[PDB]
Amino acid sequence: PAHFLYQVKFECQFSNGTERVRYLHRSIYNGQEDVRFDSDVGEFRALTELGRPRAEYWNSQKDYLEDERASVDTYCRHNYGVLDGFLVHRQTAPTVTVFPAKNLLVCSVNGFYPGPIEVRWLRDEQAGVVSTGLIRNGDWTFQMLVMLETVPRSGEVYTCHVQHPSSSSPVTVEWRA
Amino acid sequence: ASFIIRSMPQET
Amino acid sequence: EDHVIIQAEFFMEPDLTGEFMFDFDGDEIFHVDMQKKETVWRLEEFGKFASFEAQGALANIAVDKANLETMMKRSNYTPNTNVPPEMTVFPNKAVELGEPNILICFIDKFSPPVLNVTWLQNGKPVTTGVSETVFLPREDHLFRKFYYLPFLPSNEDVYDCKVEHWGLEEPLIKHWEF
Repeated sequence: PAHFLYQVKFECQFSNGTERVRYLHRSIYNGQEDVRFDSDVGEFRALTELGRPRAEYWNSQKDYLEDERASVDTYCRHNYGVLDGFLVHRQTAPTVTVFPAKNLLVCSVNGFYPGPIEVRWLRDEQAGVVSTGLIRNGDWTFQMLVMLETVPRSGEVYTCHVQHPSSSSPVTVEWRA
Repeated sequence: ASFIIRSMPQET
Repeated sequence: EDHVIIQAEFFMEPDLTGEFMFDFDGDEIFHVDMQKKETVWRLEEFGKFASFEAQGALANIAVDKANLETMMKRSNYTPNTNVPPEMTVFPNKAVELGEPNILICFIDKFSPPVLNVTWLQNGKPVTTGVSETVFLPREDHLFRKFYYLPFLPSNEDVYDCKVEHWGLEEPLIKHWEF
């Protein structure tokens, strides 16, 4: 029953290419951040008591401190270089299909990457529209169930419209009533 | 095309 | 901010398990297998575009372990607080009868990183092409893990995802059908 857990997490935050690079080293014991080096601070900070000695000791290690100070280049900028080559600009277009639920229609965007998307309904509106939100499938794909209540008005058209940066041209799918 | 790792040191 | 690259390691006692993985904008890049001591790309394709000598991560993990022993002694063997997970069972593609699909069981916001997950077909335990991600890291330091049942839509056919986390009184179980 008595489990004991320790997490090291080295974080690189990138904004506007690599002109905004934040390094974060965090030491986390039983789910509580104890000591953290942050590039924007330039030194270890003891978050809880348990840190003091290590942060004290690590800032005193003049050689390691320069390693940590420099990581935004040798570690972040480098690893982002390698990613830029396949991961960073990975696009995968969705597979958009409509149907009734369980009237209430369900636009089902599936297999799309990256997450950012613009799904909308039309009667050739805003009210009646319910989304799941963005859903990680864990295989580098998202889905989203954007559903819309509707009185089955005779010969009316519902279009579900999906503009994603996968293909410039928007995918659109129709359903007649 | 190589990913590079940061390493922690120890505590006495 | 625009993009994130998390290198997440953990070690846990006394189960003596390691994980060393790299994350990007929330999805796993690769991880190192402790047993096979080999890099394991989330998608096979990533092996083509990069590499990583696994011996570095096993070095790090073995340094994570020592640091665990230290913090325990220092902390007076105060255990980790078990935070139990939330769960979601949902199809990978849209459902169309007779057409192969995947059933995702996603387990979120738990600690520590141990799970007994059992996939079930009409009440009968089932394991055929079953896969799972590693324990994925979160900003609150809790975890998430993805389980996948390759399956065939059927109408008359119910699937259950059961999890025996010991942050739960009784198993957490979510059903799904057509």
